[PDB]
Amino acid sequence: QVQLQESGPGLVKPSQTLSLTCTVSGGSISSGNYYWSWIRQPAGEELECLGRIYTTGSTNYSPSLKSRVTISLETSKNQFSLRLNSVTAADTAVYYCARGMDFGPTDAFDIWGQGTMVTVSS
Amino acid sequence: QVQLQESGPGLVKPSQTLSLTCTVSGGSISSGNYYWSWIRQPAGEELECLGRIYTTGSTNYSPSLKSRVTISLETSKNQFSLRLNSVTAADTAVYYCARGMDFGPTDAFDIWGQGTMVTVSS
Amino acid sequence: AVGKEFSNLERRLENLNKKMEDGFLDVWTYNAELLVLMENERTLDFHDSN
Amino acid sequence: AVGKEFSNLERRLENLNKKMEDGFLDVWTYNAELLVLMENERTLDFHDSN
Amino acid sequence: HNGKLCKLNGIPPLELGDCSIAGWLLGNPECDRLLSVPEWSYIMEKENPRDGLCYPGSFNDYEELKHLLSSVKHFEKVKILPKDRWTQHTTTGGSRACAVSGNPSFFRNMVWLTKKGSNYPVAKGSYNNTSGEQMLIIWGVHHPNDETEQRTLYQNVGTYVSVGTSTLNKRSTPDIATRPKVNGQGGRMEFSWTLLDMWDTINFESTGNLIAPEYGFKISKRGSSGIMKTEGTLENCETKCQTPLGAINTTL
Amino acid sequence: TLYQNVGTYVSVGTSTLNKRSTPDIATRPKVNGQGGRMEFSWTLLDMWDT
Amino acid sequence: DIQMTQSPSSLSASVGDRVTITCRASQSVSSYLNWYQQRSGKAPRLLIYTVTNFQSGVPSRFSGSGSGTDFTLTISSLQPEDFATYYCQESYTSRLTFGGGTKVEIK
Amino acid sequence: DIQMTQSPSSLSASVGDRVTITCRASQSVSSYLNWYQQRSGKAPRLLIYTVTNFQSGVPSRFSGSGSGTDFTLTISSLQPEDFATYYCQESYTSRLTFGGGTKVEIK
Ligand SMILES: *[C@@H]1O[C@H](CO[C@@H]2O[C@@H](C)[C@@H](O)[C@@H](O)[C@@H]2O)[C@@H](O[C@@H]2O[C@H](CO)[C@@H](O[C@@H]3O[C@H](CO)[C@@H](O)[C@H](O)[C@@H]3O)[C@H](O)[C@H]2NC(C)=O)[C@H](O)[C@H]1NC(C)=O
Ligand SMILES: *[C@@H]1O[C@H](CO[C@@H]2O[C@@H](C)[C@@H](O)[C@@H](O)[C@@H]2O)[C@@H](O[C@@H]2O[C@H](CO)[C@@H](O[C@@H]3O[C@H](CO)[C@@H](O)[C@H](O)[C@@H]3O)[C@H](O)[C@H]2NC(C)=O)[C@H](O)[C@H]1NC(C)=O
Ligand SMILES: *[C@@H]1O[C@H](CO)[C@@H](O[C@@H]2O[C@H](CO)[C@@H](O)[C@H](O)[C@H]2NC(C)=O)[C@H](O)[C@H]1NC(C)=O
Repeated sequence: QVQLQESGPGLVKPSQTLSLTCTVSGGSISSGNYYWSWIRQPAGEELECLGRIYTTGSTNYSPSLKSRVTISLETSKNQFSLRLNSVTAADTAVYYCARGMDFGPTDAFDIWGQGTMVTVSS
Repeated sequence: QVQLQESGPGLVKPSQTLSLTCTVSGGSISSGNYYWSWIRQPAGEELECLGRIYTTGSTNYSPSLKSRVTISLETSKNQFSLRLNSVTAADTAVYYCARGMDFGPTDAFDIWGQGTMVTVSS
Repeated sequence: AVGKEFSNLERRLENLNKKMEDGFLDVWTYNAELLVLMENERTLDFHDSN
Repeated sequence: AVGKEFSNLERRLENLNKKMEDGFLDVWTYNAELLVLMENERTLDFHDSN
Repeated sequence: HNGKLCKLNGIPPLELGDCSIAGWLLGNPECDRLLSVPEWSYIMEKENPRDGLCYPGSFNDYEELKHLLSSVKHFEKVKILPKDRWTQHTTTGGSRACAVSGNPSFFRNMVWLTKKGSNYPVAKGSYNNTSGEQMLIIWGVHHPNDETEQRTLYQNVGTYVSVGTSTLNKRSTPDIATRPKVNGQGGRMEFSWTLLDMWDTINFESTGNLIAPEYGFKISKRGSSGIMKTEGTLENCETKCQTPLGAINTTL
Repeated sequence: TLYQNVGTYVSVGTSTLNKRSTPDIATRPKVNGQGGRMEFSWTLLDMWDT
Repeated sequence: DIQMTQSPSSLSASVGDRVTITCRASQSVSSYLNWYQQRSGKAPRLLIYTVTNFQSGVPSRFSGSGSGTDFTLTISSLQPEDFATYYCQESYTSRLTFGGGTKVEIK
Repeated sequence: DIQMTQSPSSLSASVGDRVTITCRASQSVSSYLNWYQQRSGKAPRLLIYTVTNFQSGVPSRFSGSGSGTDFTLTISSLQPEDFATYYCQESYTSRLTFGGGTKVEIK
């Protein structure tokens, strides 16, 4: 059984860089037809896709975030990470690590991590 | 399950011929990657290989015995036999029938019979 | 229709197709050139004897 | 490179390779012998007419 | 003709002597004098060679490989999967069929993977071909003639061997059955081969019965030639055309 | 995820065709983003055949 | 880009009641609509991965239906375990967006 | 030909004790060393068929280890069933010889 474990919580100041690392266990991040993503959930709001990285290294980022967010793949450690530049107060949210299934007919988030809270404030 | 059953015990005189027959049951002696051997155990001593016969008819005999010992294969009866010429008192021992596994990486005596005691004396 | 499609595990067969093409090509090239040369000598001799 | 390796289940193919070789061989042998004979007659006639 | 076997256009033949192509590439214990691998323009092989497969078996698409190799003016033997990487498997097996000086041995360029401890963890490995040129990879499957043999060597019975690349998709299972003994063995090894292109990855997976390569061969010349069957040896001479009876140096 | 069953097969036939195959589930290099492969086969169905 | 609508925003129900949640696409997404069950304080869990196809471990009471633009998630008999916010997601497009989320409340 | 050495010639132990038996080859035999358990009055039984690989029916407490010239047979926890003479055999050579035999005695 594959598990996704996010790095711990914290507080950053505006204009700082948010940095969260997801450790994947139970298999290799380069193994199957999968992609990894980070999903954000401001308390009380809808789940938002921040972006995705494919097992092959290809990436896609959401329009409101793409000028600020980078997602990368580290095969040697089975890790993924989220880097969000120029953070603001509006980016306070729970950040989840998720494993999507890239099967032609089926596209869904199968495995979710627990979610790490990140607060951005003065 | 394959079993090896030796012929009964006895006493022979010096310069006589020792003759033991092993009946193989549970499969054919010409069937797999196996060889048969006779192992001797003088009471209180180490197990000694007397010689081997392969399922294909090839034979190998130990240096101290080869001028005296013959091992043969009888397919029609599923039997093997040990013939030791010119016996002496020193040949008193338990004689075991054994089935060795001739698998490339594995070479061991898998099935043992019960052992037949042969005494050589005046 | 000259030229056949072969897979990468058919090289020993592709090579025979190649050999027929090269084989017939040498036969026709050699014969065509000697036919022309033989005929041209016969042609000129024909005209001179006429 | 003349001569190809075929398995024992490819005899119907080995036989085609054989046929091209025998086929081209008869073509070249027949043509080579007639080329020599035709040229030798032309050669001797050439010298006598000269 | 000359009566001599010569170098063709300045490049010598591969001289296998008493070995077959499979013997040479697999590493028959008796073909260790062929490791000189000089650049070659044709292959010289004794007809009906002796030093072929020491362990009885077959080789798939063997004729196609024999054809391929005549073009390979030169190989570099590359250690793709060091045998000490399979830390959970026994990599020290062999057979009396391939024995040297009375002791069991095996093909020198391959690893017979068997069970360690009480099991056979799925054996996996791969190579990304960063060698700079296309490689020839040979591997095979062992077919026991008994259930006892299958369990004794591999633990698992319903096993398979799976190999693939961006173009190759091959899976096979062992055939356990009674067969006549050849060279003392009722078992058979089946070998297969592929060409891994540059920057492509070959992936091996097995639950048993896998003979994994330790080495592959880098093919860097890409010409065209054949195999000459003859009992002679190479002389220090050169030709333009070579026959099995000796070289021809003519303009006719 | 896609087919529910694992020990699956595909079987196709006609009065002359008798073909059965099973999927090969294994790790493969990704091509065009996918580690999966599709294998296609073809036949000719004659008139009035099923 | 395709806009999602999901309703009711909330609905209460008793244990044993039939519960239906409606998800609508502004444009057809074929069969590429999945569903999730989020419990407060926890990451969302996948229930349905394509319309009608449920994930292993998901109770048989969860049955998806629909096509193109109009989809439904039906809980045949609501359990104490189902008081969750349900979300639908359209994976047809490059932006894998989620609907508003429907809260099932205890009556 | 390769000469075998095995030691201790005997060793006593209590039930539940860890027991190790050492077998040494005068020349490397690779992994081709097997082990047998002989009970007095009975034919030897195979325990280990290659180093570390045990025979079906052999308790998991019997664990082989080692390589080349130095091998060990370990009984993780000695049972009343194990008071036997243990032998090692080198099958690398044409003469399939046995070691001296180690007697496990009751303490
Ligand atoms: C197998 O290996 C190749 C080559 O990898 C490279 O060379 C080896 C000899 C080692 O030194 C490696 O450490 C080294 O990375 C891998 O292909 C390479 O992938 C990288 C991306 O990770 C490519 O870089 C990009 O290339 C594009 C142009 O196409 C640029 O626009 C980008 O800015 C960036 O430079 C690199 O070009 C590519 N090289 C080749 C020859 O294809 C390959 O991925 C690897 N296979 C596996 C399964 O890992
Ligand atoms: C596949 O279809 C063929 C043809 O069926 C006919 O034509 C289609 C276009 C449709 O309009 C069908 O509704 C129509 O039946 C089937 O073959 C036909 O089978 C019938 C018997 O059921 C034959 O009729 C008989 O023919 C003999 C001569 O051979 C006469 O002596 C009899 O009195 C009677 O007329 C008919 O000739 C035959 N047609 C052809 C072209 O073979 C076929 O059975 C069907 N396959 C399956 C599996 O159902
Ligand atoms: C092929 O044969 C020809 C003719 O014998 C060789 O060319 C010449 O041979 C004569 C002797 O008959 C020498 O004196 C000349 O010096 C040779 N010519 C040259 C340019 O060296 C030719 O060398 C032979 N080729 C091979 C590869 O053996």
